[PDB]
Amino acid sequence: SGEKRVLSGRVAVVTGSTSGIGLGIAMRLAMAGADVVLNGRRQSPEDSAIVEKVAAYGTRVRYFAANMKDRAQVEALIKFTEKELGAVEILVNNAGIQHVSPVETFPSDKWDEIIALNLTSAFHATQLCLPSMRQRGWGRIINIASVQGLVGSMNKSAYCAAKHGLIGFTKVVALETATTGITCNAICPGYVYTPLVEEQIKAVAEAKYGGDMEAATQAFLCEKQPAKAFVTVEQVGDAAVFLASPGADMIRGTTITVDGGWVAQ
Amino acid sequence: EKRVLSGRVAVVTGSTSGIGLGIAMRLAMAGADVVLNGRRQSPEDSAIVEKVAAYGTRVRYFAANMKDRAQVEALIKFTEKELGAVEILVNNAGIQHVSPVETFPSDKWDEIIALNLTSAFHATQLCLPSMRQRGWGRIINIASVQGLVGSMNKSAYCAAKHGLIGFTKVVALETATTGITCNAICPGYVYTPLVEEQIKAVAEAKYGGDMEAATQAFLCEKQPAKAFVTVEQVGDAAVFLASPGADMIRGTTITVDGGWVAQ
Amino acid sequence: RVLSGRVAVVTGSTSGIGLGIAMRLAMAGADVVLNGRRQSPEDSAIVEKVAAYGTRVRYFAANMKDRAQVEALIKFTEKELGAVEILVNNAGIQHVSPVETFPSDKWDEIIALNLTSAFHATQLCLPSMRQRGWGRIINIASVQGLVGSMNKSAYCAAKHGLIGFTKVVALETATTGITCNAICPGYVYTPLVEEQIKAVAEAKYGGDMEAATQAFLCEKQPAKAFVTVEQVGDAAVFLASPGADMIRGTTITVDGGWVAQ
Amino acid sequence: KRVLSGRVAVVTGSTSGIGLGIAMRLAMAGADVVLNGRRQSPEDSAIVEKVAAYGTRVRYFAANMKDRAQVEALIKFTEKELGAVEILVNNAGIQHVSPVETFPSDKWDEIIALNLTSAFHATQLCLPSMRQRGWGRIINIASVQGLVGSMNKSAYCAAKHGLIGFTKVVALETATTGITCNAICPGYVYTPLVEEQIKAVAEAKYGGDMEAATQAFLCEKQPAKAFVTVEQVGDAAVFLASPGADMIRGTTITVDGGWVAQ
Ligand SMILES: NC(=O)C1=CN([C@@H]2O[C@H](COP(=O)(O)OP(=O)(O)OC[C@H]3O[C@@H](n4cnc5c(N)ncnc54)[C@H](O)[C@@H]3O)[C@@H](O)[C@H]2O)C=CC1
Ligand SMILES: NC(=O)C1=CN([C@@H]2O[C@H](COP(=O)(O)OP(=O)(O)OC[C@H]3O[C@@H](n4cnc5c(N)ncnc54)[C@H](O)[C@@H]3O)[C@@H](O)[C@H]2O)C=CC1
Ligand SMILES: NC(=O)C1=CN([C@@H]2O[C@H](COP(=O)(O)OP(=O)(O)OC[C@H]3O[C@@H](n4cnc5c(N)ncnc54)[C@H](O)[C@@H]3O)[C@@H](O)[C@H]2O)C=CC1
Ligand SMILES: NC(=O)C1=CN([C@@H]2O[C@H](COP(=O)(O)OP(=O)(O)OC[C@H]3O[C@@H](n4cnc5c(N)ncnc54)[C@H](O)[C@@H]3O)[C@@H](O)[C@H]2O)C=CC1
Repeated sequence: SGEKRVLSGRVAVVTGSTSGIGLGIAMRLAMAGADVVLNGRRQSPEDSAIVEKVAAYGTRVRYFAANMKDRAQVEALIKFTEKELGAVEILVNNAGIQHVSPVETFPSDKWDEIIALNLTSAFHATQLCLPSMRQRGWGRIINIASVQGLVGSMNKSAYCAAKHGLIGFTKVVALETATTGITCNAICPGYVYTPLVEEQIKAVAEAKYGGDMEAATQAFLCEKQPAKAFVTVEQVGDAAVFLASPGADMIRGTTITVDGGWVAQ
Repeated sequence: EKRVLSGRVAVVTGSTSGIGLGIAMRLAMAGADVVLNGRRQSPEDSAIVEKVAAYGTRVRYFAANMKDRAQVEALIKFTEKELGAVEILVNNAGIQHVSPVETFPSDKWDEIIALNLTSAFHATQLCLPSMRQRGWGRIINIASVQGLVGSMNKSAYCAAKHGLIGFTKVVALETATTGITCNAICPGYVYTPLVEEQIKAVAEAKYGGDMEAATQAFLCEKQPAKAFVTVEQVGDAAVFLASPGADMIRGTTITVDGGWVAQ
Repeated sequence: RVLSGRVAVVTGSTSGIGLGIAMRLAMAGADVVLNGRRQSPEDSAIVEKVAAYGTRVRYFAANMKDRAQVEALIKFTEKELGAVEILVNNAGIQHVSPVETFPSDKWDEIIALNLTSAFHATQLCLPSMRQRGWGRIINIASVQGLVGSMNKSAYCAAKHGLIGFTKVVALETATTGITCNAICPGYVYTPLVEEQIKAVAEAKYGGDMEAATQAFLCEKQPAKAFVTVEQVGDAAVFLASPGADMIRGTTITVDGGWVAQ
Repeated sequence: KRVLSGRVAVVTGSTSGIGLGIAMRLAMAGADVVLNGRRQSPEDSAIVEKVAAYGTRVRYFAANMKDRAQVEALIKFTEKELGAVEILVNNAGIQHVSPVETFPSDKWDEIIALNLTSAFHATQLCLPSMRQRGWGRIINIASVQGLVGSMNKSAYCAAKHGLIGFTKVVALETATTGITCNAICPGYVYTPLVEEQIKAVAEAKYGGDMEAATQAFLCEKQPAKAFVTVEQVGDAAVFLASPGADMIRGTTITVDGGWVAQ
């Protein structure tokens, strides 16, 4: 084996880490030395390959399918990690969904589902992990919020509500743990090119650009993101590694915004 | 009697006591017709209606549980039948539960989210189409300082109030080119039963039942003015938001908090 | 009339937002001292417009960048009308430039007028307000005090700083009858904005002021309409009223949705 | 072999406190560093040695950052000695505690000049080279006092708020380039700037008891009930200077033990 790395020995759980930002975070944590438990909504043929991709960085990697909207499955994910790898030390609440719709016709079940996954599941997971972190005197809770947790955007009422709520939750957890070795913080990405964003760009391309994905992508990006470029899953992962590292011991209850200038204007 | 909100039809949820009643009173004092609302009927409802009717406008009362979307709709339909379209919607009904995160009851978390955030979405969704048809509306969401900052042992409440503020922004952006605005009022501590219960808990835990000491300590921790905000002041902010001078106030917070968030 | 008998000073109230604020304060019953950088032939008519509401109106020319002239303005008010009870720090200027070529003198001027002059005036008025037990300090900030915009580095810095100042003054007075708050307008159609629109009209739109005005407004303001000087005045009256006794150290943003997105 | 290897950094006010901690962490991450203080001191060579312990090139230049000509001389000295300035850390700053009513006019002006305007001058001087090279980092050391207010610190809160507004504009003007501009907002760090305040409070209110004064000073504002360290602020600077921050633009990294969260 090689030299120890900044997070060597730490056990991380990243919810919704079979795709997009969650996978980028899992990869960056593993590259920084952490053991990692990956998670997706359902078992899929691709899980083995993803596990091996993350495990190529030499740490212990596991996978556990669990619907984060079901508190029993959240508990089963945490208990699986405890049995397979050990106490959960880094919890990354990342699993999330989007639904674009004006408020007047926003479906009730979609509103409830976005609240349940993008906000309440983070509460359940944090609640289940905090007692062990307090007993051990160390912890990291990293909540994947959004720029949409700091500002609003049209046709994203439920998502903006949930993400704003997740930031408020973050502050409270940080304050309740402020004199301990546990920190809680949120990362607020701007647009990152994942399926969650690709589906929106496809809707725009069909609606306004005759299917031209290129024009629709440039228009989608430039409406909101002054950099006129996407944030990458690797950059969000680097922010998670930063928050998890010793230099962030006194970063508490705050947002790390990685958004190409979106919230600055 | 030409008053700034004369004839406007207002619905204030959870307005049988506390801040909601203060808001109803100030809206009526400004000339609005007002529909009061409580979770269930009480013998004192006629007295509360009379209090609000002292300002010379049309007052109605409708019992409805804002956590039940069918009852939110019933409240809106009742208002339409009695007074006409809902022109001012004040989403105020709300609850609190103090607990550390580790032991926060799952049911209480869900209830605080349902009433303090999701009920506002349901009422706004039900009222917006009419406001768009009529070319005018006000949606006024009663958030809190706890929607802008965190406080220990209030995880569900801070989450819901932050979310209500995010919701406010989106509604305002979707209506920005119309005569409809949506904004939030963020009070600091107001001396209502929701706060008095907390002060009582602090008094028993830490001050041997002394309510004066407990009250001053409760206020001083958070509120630089060392005094309570009043229900009348919250009502005055609602009147300001509903007035013509606020036609271009959109998606923002009016914080009435004695300096809480300034530090 | 909620402000009847109160004595107000509005800096930079010979045009635009400041004049709208003075009008609204007078309508609410306040006596008002108007102020501009230097005397102008329209001063008499501006006093007359404000005086139409039956209160006492005065005018005093003073460069707010000169502390001695700020003190002269306060002293003139105290002689003519009485103790300053409502202070509106409004006088302000703009200069649009990329950071690299931003003139040093223009940076200094924007800081001096848009931030430091408010400190000087507040410092001069607070002792009387504390003695009386009541006061209102209303700082005219901007959305540019809460977010950034390209080519406005000095102005954004000064307006952010004015908001920070507002918070400190409010905390130092929080247990008194004195409040300090900031109003943060979005775009309002005043000469300060018209000069910017003219520059972009000449550069990009062939001099078409109407087309340029729309493009300028819609870049930043979701309402796709200007905020008015009357609306900013109404916010000032609200902050000066008894309903705002516990509004302290905060921002009243009147911006058509600019900061909400 | 390190993340900032080969980058040339200038840290204003790096002979003490947070600036020295930032210089040390940047050097540890592989950057060459130019140190700076208000004037020459007997300790300068020892400070150079501290930073040079990490195997990079280190230089020192005394310059009053309130004097635009001396800011330019610092930049040109760096260009001559080490090369183009690639990382600019605007850190030099001062404090003065006073109620608004009696706040001295000259102290207000001095705090604005150093804590806000000097950052503007240094940024203006450095941006053309960064644009020519297609890469840059401007890191402004703000404060929690740039996001909320505190009693008796009107000038400082105004300057720090202004520095954050400035940060946003610079970031927006460079958003489509490889130059980023951001601010770090520390809470209380036990430097001379804070030690002086605590000593004043101890004498005025706690009978000279520095333990009691420190506890009260921290407890009033900082929920962690502990100081942030200069090393942690330095780690935040390294993070902002690293490739993972290529798309962090116009924002604040708050390192404050929970101060702004409540
Ligand atoms: N893509 C973007 O631009 C931004 C995304 N985000 C946030 O980042 C997080 C990840 O999003 P993306 O990577 O973009 O999305 P994605 O769609 O690529 O991935 C979502 C992941 O969550 C999992 N997931 C979904 N529902 C689940 C459930 N009920 N239980 C367990 N897992 C579930 C999926 O299996 C997948 O692994 C989300 O919280 C999203 O809100 C935040 C800001 C910007
Ligand atoms: N009291 C305070 O210090 C502050 C309160 N607030 C907010 O103000 C609002 C009002 O609170 P308070 O007046 O303090 O509380 P309160 O307990 O005095 O009044 C709550 C009102 O809501 C009604 N209510 C409760 N559950 C309901 C339901 N399911 N459906 C309909 N009505 C229901 C009650 O009947 C009562 O009329 C809440 O949203 C609260 O979060 C915000 C900031 C500070
Ligand atoms: N117009 C807009 O869109 C916005 C304006 N503001 C602010 O509102 C305030 C007023 O601006 P506008 O009405 O737009 O501009 P304006 O140019 O119409 O009015 C400026 C006023 O300030 C006075 N003034 C200028 N320099 C002065 C000095 N050195 N001493 C004394 N008085 C002086 C002028 O004579 C004039 O009365 C400014 O602080 C500005 O930053 C804020 C947000 C938006
Ligand atoms: N100590 C604290 O708690 C916090 C400090 N800060 C900020 O951190 C920065 C560094 O402050 P500290 O390390 O705490 O103070 P310090 O007093 O320990 O260090 C000040 C440094 O700035 C230099 N300096 C002062 N005036 C100068 C001038 N005119 N030209 C050039 N250099 C000058 C000094 O020589 C010294 O190197 C300041 O901007 C301060 O506002 C921000 C948040 C918290």
